[PDB]
Amino acid sequence: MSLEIPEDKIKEASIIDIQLKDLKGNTRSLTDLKGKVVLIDFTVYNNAMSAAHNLALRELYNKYASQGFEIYQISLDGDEHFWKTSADNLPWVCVRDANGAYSSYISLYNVTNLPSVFLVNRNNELSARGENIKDLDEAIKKLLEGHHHHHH
Repeated sequence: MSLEIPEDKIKEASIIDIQLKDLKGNTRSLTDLKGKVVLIDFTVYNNAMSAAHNLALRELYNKYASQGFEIYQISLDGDEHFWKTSADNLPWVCVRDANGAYSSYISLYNVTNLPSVFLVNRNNELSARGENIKDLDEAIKKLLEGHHHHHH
């Protein structure tokens, strides 16, 4: 949607609205996917490591997607060939970065390593980094658990 800096608690500008377009050309933003809890995936549609990583995502999807979960997957590879062919048959959101590994977003997070994952709950709140989340299963669960008069 747009990059604005909100504040009140915790930290200001705590959520990055990632605007990149998907396989069909639809420019996706995290403010768009706010209807669900957003899984921020940073990987390369190219690498064998993406295959096994995608399975972990596939699991998490079969788990919580039915309750309001979505995977926003960003391709940092730069190859529309493997991206387009693979993503065409993919369930969740598949978009591409402008520079991939040299992403401005990657620079903004100070993620550095890659590939990586990051968490976002329903309100498009940045939950935590993948390096911090050794429990994405429970993480996405507790994000959804805000429904029981709480934030989890």
